[PDB]
Amino acid sequence: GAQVSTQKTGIHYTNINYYKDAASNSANRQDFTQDPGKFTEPVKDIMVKSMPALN
Amino acid sequence: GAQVSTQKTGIHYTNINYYKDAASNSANRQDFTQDPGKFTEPVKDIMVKSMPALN
Amino acid sequence: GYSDRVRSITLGNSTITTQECANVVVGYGVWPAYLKDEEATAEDQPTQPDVATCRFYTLESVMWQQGSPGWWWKFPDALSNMGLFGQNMQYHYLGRAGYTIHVQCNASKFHQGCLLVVCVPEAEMGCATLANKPDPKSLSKGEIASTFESQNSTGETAVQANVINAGMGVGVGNLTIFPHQWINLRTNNSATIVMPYINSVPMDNMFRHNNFTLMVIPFAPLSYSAGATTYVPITVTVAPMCAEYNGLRLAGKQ
Amino acid sequence: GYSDRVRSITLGNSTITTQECANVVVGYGVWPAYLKDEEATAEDQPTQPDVATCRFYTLESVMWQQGSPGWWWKFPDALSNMGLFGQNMQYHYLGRAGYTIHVQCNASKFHQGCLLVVCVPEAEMGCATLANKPDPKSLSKGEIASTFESQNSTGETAVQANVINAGMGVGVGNLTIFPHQWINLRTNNSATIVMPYINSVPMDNMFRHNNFTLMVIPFAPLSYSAGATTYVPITVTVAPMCAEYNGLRLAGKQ
Amino acid sequence: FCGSAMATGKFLLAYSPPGAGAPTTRKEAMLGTHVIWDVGLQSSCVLCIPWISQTHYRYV
Amino acid sequence: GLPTLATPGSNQFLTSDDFQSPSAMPQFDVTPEMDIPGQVNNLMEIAEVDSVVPVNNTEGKEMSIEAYQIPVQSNPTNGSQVFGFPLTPGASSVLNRTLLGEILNYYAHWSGSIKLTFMFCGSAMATGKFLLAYSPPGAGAPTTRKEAMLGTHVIWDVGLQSSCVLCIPWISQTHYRYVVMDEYTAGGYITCWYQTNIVVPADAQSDCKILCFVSACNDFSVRMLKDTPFIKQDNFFQ
Amino acid sequence: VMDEYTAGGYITCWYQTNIVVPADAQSDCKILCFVSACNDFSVRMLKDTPFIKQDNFFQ
Amino acid sequence: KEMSIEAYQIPVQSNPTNGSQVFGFPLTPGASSVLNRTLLGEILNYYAHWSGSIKLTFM
Amino acid sequence: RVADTVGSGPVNSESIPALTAAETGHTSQVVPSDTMQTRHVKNYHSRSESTVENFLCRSACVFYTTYKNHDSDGDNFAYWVINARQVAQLRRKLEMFTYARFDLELTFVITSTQEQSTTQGQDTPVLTHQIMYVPPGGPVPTKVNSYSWQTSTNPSVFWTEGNAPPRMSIPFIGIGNAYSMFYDGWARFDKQGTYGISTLNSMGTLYMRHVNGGGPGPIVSTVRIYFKPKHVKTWVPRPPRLCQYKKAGNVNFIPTSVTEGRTDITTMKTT
Ligand SMILES: CCCCCCCCCCCCC/C=C/[C@@H](O)C(CO)NC(=O)CCCCCCC
Repeated sequence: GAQVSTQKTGIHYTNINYYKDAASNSANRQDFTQDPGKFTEPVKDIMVKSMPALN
Repeated sequence: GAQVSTQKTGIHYTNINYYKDAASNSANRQDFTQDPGKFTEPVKDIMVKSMPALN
Repeated sequence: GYSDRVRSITLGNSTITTQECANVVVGYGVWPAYLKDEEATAEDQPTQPDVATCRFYTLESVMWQQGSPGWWWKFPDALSNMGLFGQNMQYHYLGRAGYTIHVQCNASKFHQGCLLVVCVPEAEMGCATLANKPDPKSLSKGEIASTFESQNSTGETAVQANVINAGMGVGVGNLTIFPHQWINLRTNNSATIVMPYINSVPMDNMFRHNNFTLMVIPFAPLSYSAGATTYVPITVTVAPMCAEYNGLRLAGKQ
Repeated sequence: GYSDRVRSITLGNSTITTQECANVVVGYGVWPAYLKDEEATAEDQPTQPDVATCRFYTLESVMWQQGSPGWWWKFPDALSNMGLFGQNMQYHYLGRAGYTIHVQCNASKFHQGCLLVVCVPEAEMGCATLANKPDPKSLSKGEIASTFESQNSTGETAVQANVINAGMGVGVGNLTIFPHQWINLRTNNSATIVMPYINSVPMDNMFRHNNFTLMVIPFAPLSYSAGATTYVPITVTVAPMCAEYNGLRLAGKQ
Repeated sequence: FCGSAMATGKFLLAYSPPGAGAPTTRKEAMLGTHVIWDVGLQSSCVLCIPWISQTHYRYV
Repeated sequence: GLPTLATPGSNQFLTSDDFQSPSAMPQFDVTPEMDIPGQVNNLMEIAEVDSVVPVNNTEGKEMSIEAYQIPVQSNPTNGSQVFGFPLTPGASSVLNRTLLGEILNYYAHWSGSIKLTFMFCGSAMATGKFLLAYSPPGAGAPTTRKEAMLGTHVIWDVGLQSSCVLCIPWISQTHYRYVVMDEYTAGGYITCWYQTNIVVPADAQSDCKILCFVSACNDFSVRMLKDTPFIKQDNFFQ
Repeated sequence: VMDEYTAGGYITCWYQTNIVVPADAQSDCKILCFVSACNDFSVRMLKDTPFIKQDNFFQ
Repeated sequence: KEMSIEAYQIPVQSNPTNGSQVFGFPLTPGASSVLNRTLLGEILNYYAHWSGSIKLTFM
Repeated sequence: RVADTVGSGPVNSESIPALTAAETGHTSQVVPSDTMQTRHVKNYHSRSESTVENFLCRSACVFYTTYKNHDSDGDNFAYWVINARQVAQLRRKLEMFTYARFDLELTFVITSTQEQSTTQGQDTPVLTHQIMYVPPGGPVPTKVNSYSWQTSTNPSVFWTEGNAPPRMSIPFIGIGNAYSMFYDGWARFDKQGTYGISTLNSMGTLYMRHVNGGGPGPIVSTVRIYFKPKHVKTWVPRPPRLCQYKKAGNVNFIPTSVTEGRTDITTMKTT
């Protein structure tokens, strides 16, 4: 009961976990999430680029 | 999730990629493209063998 | 009828007005809220004082000067002496809460200067003397602001207060990763942050751990021409938000 | 979130911002644009540099004073030395283009004065000496502003620069028929005009003909009390718009 | 506030119900019902003493 | 030969591995399974069982059965303390050696509620009310019936029901607590006080004994396996 | 690293119109500058920082 | 000034001449004494290749 | 993947994309499309290599020790209290985040060296080692042969020199919902005593030792420990460590300049 994922390109690769503890698995590098809104624009008030930050 | 390709003869061979980075894969030698028209006949004008190169 | 400067915040018997502001920075985009049954460990029912505790407490003021290197206030403690907050804080083993920090400072159109207002969570500080650990009094003095220095601090058990490193061994000019706002006298008047509960555990003791430190450092030194008012104070006002408490018992701290 | 003072103009790698303006005067209501096949005579295909030429070039500044009578800059030439504009200008017999003129000057709330910014097309000027014709250097000095005088100019081959007549034999106070804006320190900060190509021919040479002159004359003399900053500069920034060129050849000017 | 338009300042208007003494510190006073009034263009601030009594009416 | 690339960890011997291995005895016919009573499936079913706590492990009494006898008597004052020990089930001279303690000492992390049961063993003519209380860590340890009472407690009257069950609930900043004594993971204090002195008629013993049992609740668990510090050895036995 | 093949250009700032101030107001002021990447920024090839050294194991 | 907080203070004042320069540094975010130690700089120094636009804000 | 560039032409408006109020604390979402004309560019660049996972997921030495094959009195084995602050490299990396959560991939590189003597007729057999982990509270070894090496419960690894380096995986063994990289707090509720991360620190010791003495000739083996976070989670970014490290148990430092100096505020010739 394996699984096929795509490779890192500019084709996939098959894979099976042989161990019972998920900690044994390899690093998940096919991951790609991202939220910069935490660090930039953490203002309660949404800002329009065209507008001024004071009006 | 493997793949079968024909061998080099005068029968196939199964194959699976075990790594996540496509760079890890083996050299693709089953390749066979070719365009000599780049190097020979690079003239803007198509030439008929039966004809002369000046007329 | 408005200005993105105007602003009215109310919690309990307290109310804040802003005649000059930018916006309101909100933690890491996360707005504070009560701990869910899914993220809890303490099985006892928690106390939620609400109005009695989640209100605006205004710490002692501080005077800004042409040489002032900066100030800081550890937080879980600083309110250890503020009304029923400090109380629920003494009678309980565990507690968690968010905050609404409001730093206020005002000058005239002829004064100039610029402050950085940040909330450093887990602001562990180093000792002035490599071999030791900085004593408690040097770390925090409750509502009394502590001071950074425009040079190296000295011996025994004090904190390495030299401002360039915020006493944390980093580049002071990078503190901007943590929640912050700037008070630029020229265009500002106040700064307001909304820090949510941030920690690696659902709740914690409040006298043993300071989950964050407020720092007010001036990058643009205060200045003014002769004749201008010379005393420019800074005042910090903070308000606990969604404070829960667990593990009730006698009061104190070991 | 705006003010009819606010303003952001961009052309190429250049960008203009206006924190204090009126509006934007636009030629004679006509906005600049490329010459149509119906109004053309030159049969060769024209060059349209675009970004490389239609951008913001900022001339040398000038200092405004309590006595400054005024300044002026001829235009086809003035940009004769600005990057690829000046170049396409040297290699071609014919050329046509519009412009976005932006005069900038700033003082404090305590300074006062008022400038008139106009674009006089075909501003032929007279000579200081009735019998002669004013030499080229007296007419225009490229990016270097020329000056009007608070009196009669003198002999040889200079221009009759007395301001009251704008060196054209008219009443200086009537220049207001041509495209213009006022820079009234009290309420202003910058002035912006959009001059379209104006001439009796679809295209013209650029070194032989100055299709218009910018003039900056102060009607309300600059003033300020002692202690106020004394140096108040004026800076002209212009940007070619829809420049076409024809008749390519070697470069120069006869 | 009737000072020059160039003047600034923030004030703390506060009402402390009867019970303890009368506030004698900005602190203490601040533990009561209050509003912090910044003097910007809005020169008039409205504090609002709410009704809080053991009884419905109070003697005059 | 199918191309193979061996990875680190090969030919290694990991105590806690878990791979298949060849049988030294092929087709061996194992003896059929019977149905012995009282089968255990998890070490917790053990720790949920009560065992007597040697609370009075005082002045030489650890060598005698008296270690389990809590002393109680008629007093000429109220509020006197009966006993006290810290909620440190893992490394506490009192608890650590119980059924719960023993199990705990085979691990390193623990979490859950505890049941302390008390059994009054005085004459049926004797009476009295007690105050069993648990005070979380934070302030000092209670030293008055007051103080102790501001904590989590139960007031136990000794009527026909001679066994009272106090129940220390789980209250920690973290999910688990170290099995060893770490002040970061302090557990709090357990104390007992006279709510109303022991009253007795004439010709009936004034002093009696209380027994105490410890055990875990249905929300208790443990993690991280480790050898017990309790059993040593010098040479192979014979 | 600094490689002339991969030169990056120059960043400069100039007075467009001198700082004007009224009487009794400071002539000299200070400007602060912040740097940050845009939404089209990326990086490649991992390597240790040249910024942190060490001589023996710490204690 | 690198030892003081003044390192971040860009000096500006009233001048008796136009065009005077205010400052200048090369677009070498990775190995430039000015940039390299910023948030952007720090990150960059953990890699070897970079690409993208930059935002310089002035206050 | 990164965002591609948008085609931009000339503009004339009251819109101020070039001006904001940094005092806001909000970072500008200004692209080059504003403040200048741009062509259209379909950008394919990927940020794949800057993912938190990839930034950390790389084995790094965290420490190492020594022990002899011989010595009377036992005393010829070593130990080390697990911790990741005795090495500069990795510490600084992990300390770019306040809280983190991850599994660990342990890899050991064991090597042996032989020292000078007078001993003769030496034909030394293969060397077999033993690394034994001891959770906190467990009975610790005293001599190269105290009973505790039976590891009846404690896990450990046996390895014969000459083979591939040993390796195991460790789950997220934290007590709280995450590992704490910093701790502005104390150990005791009366702020007396230990202050710093050193209080959260408590993950047991690691014991190494030769199983067989090999020969009578003196030998000294060295064990290198390598961590490698996997399945990573990170919270609250921090300013990278500016000052050099001075102690393993605390943040202590000696004040350092923000950067290096140049001649003028105008010198392009950077330092
Ligand atoms: C044969 C097999 C042997 C396996 C041996 C495994 C040994 C355990 C290695 C664990 C390494 C964890 C590294 C995580 C970093 C935390 O140390 C830090 C970092 O500043 N602080 C902190 O200390 C965080 C506080 C969290 C407390 C957790 C308590 C367990």
